[PDB]
Amino acid sequence: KTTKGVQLLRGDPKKAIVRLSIPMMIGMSVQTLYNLADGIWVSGLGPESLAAVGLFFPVFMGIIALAAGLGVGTSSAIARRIGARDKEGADNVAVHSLILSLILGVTITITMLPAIDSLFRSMGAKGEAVELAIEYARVLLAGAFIIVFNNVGNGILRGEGDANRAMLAMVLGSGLNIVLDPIFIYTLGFGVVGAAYATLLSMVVTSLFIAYWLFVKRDTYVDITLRDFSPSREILKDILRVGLPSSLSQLSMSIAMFFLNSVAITAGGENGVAVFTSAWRITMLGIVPILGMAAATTSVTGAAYGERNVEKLETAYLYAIKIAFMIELAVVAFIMLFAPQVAYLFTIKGDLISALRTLPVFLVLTPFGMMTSAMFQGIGEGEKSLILTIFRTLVMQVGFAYIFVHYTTLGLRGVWIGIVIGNMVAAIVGFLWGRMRISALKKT
Amino acid sequence: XVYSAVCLYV
Repeated sequence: KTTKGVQLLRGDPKKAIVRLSIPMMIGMSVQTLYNLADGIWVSGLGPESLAAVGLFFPVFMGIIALAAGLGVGTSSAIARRIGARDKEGADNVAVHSLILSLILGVTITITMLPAIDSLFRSMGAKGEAVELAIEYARVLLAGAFIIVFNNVGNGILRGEGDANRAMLAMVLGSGLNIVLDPIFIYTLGFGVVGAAYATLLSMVVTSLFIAYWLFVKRDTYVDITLRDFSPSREILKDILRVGLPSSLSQLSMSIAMFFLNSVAITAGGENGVAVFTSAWRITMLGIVPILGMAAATTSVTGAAYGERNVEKLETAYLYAIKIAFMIELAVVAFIMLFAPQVAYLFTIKGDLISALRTLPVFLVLTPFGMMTSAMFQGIGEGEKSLILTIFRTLVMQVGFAYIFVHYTTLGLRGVWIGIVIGNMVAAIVGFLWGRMRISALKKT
Repeated sequence: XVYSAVCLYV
């Protein structure tokens, strides 16, 4: 005791938000850079390779949702203990999270492996290509524990204000994956399965770094040991109260993404899907800096909640919205001004430009509801974050998108407008709910 | 990437 991250969490909230979110936004951007790169190599492999990825993709997102959920529940719980100066508690949460990483990770592997065959067959696919999907699935499912472990380890680092090493772990992993991708796919001629091995190997190396920090170097604020160790049902409940709704939040988005597609089909057709997919993929690029700010918000408000300092919690929460609002203003202005240039660099051109001229508007009010959810997780109330996510993406997004298409003259335009109007309302409601929760904290 | 579920594939 202590570390720079702990001093950061216990210091100025405005200084904490900036110094924590920046490494997170960078780490997530490099991860996005990998997806853009991998999307290029695989695209030139054929229709059989793309069909194999699409079959395991929902399963992949399922693993990620569970891994990231356990991670944020870990970071939130650790941040609150450190704020409350509960050293033994923070140490105990870290140990619990690592044990859960083994339990959750291996369970995913042993559950999906024998079920991955009939799953691909049920999704209207005979193999042929489904057989290629299994081989691709085996590799990634083999490292399900590695995935969850890396998210937990990253969660521990974020929990004690160590966004630096957390960023490093993300950069090393995605960076190595960017390197191995063309080598495994083309140079070695492994095809699309090579991309799986490249990902698996990059994850393993990342784990070797994390394990070295946590178990070998042991230079972390929290102390990790099984001596003598004691199972805590309160710590388990504290992690799952944030972790589980965090995973279900991703399920809500995925379900919502499915219905938004169906509405885009009826508008619509394959032409409507192509435009929506392209417009959404570009728009969600500006979401990345908001996510990094959300991860910082959870840790800072969590530490402030542990310190029983509502003023510090409110400051960090409102300051995170302010910065993210300014960033999105630059992002939205860039996209709308240079829409034909952006559409040209990612390619239905006429419909895509109009979509980019209307859709990314919601990014402006997005931070108002996303930081509220982030601070809800920070104080340990993940259920409110789940309810807010369900309301935003299922009730508002799908709701308004279904109305402007089936009840109005607007075609594809009604889809973008519905998504924009929908979550902007949820942004106001979410923000208002945040002010009510903070007012209740002052009285408590 | 792996630490953020909502991206998603691209």
